[PDB]
Amino acid sequence: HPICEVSKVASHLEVNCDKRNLTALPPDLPKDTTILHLSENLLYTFSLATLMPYTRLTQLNLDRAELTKLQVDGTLPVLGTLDLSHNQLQSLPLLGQTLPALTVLDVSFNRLTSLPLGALRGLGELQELYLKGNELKTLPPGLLTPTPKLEKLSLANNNLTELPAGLLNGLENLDTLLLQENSLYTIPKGFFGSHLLPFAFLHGNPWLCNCEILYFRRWLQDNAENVYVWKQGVDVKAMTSNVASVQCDNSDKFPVYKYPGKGCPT
Ligand SMILES: *[C@@H]1O[C@H](CO)[C@@H](O[C@@H]2O[C@H](CO)[C@@H](O[C@@H]3O[C@H](CO)[C@@H](O)[C@H](O[C@@H]4O[C@H](CO)[C@@H](O)[C@H](O)[C@@H]4O)[C@@H]3O)[C@H](O)[C@H]2NC(C)=O)[C@H](O)[C@H]1NC(C)=O
Repeated sequence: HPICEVSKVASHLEVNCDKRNLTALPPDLPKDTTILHLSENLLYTFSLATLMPYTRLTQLNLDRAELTKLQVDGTLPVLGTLDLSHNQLQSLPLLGQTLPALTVLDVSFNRLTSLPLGALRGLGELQELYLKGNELKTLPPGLLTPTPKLEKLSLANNNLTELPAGLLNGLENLDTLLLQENSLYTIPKGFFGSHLLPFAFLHGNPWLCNCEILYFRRWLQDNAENVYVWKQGVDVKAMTSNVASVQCDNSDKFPVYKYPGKGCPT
């Protein structure tokens, strides 16, 4: 209570423990805390089990806290949001068995180089997954099979060279897909299925414009109003779409949706 800032009234009880050189969870915290901020601390190691006493905790922010090892012990039955962004995790924590009600997971800007087969098992309620700014080169097929309710997916600014065929199949609620600034060369045929994807970011990739890019070319033409350019700190309020941002070899004068495709089968 005295160490961190507390704010109550209606909605819930938010506890702010940011920037306090904390190396562990303060033993002095309101048992009814619903939102806990532990950002900007020195949590090289942290154990989720230490939060079990706080039964109403629905949001936990452990971002920018030098997090290196996250111990996933017991169970936090009502935790809905977990922010682990801007930390030093080299492996994705396996959270399914501990955070069954999780809807938002942010592990952006960590040190991930790959994702395991078990990755998202058990996170059936997941709605937002952010993995921007890591160094992923490829994704396991079936990565998103445990998360059919996904609405937002961010794989921006990684090192992806290709996407698994079928990655989006089954995601009938997907509204935002961020894939900008990777090393993507093509899009698997039928990748987007028959689902309407309102916000897609595909710029900053060295698209290879050959006959294999024709599926993507047609999709871009049919979805020109759903393609956008990312702008830090700004909501896609009504931001003007810009299909021309998706370019062959990331060359400004050669947008993929204008690629002629000379010498290519129908
Ligand atoms: C994941 O993706 C990251 C983003 O592309 C990537 O980071 C880039 O890495 C390259 C290679 O290390 C960086 O390029 C070098 O930059 C330094 C300083 O800016 C230059 O001195 C250096 O000189 C050139 O090196 C060439 C060989 O690579 C050589 O042929 C040239 O003659 C010349 O000597 C490079 O230009 C680049 O800046 C990084 N980008 C950023 C924004 O950090 C990661 O390496 C990649 N991760 C993995 C695992 O591949």
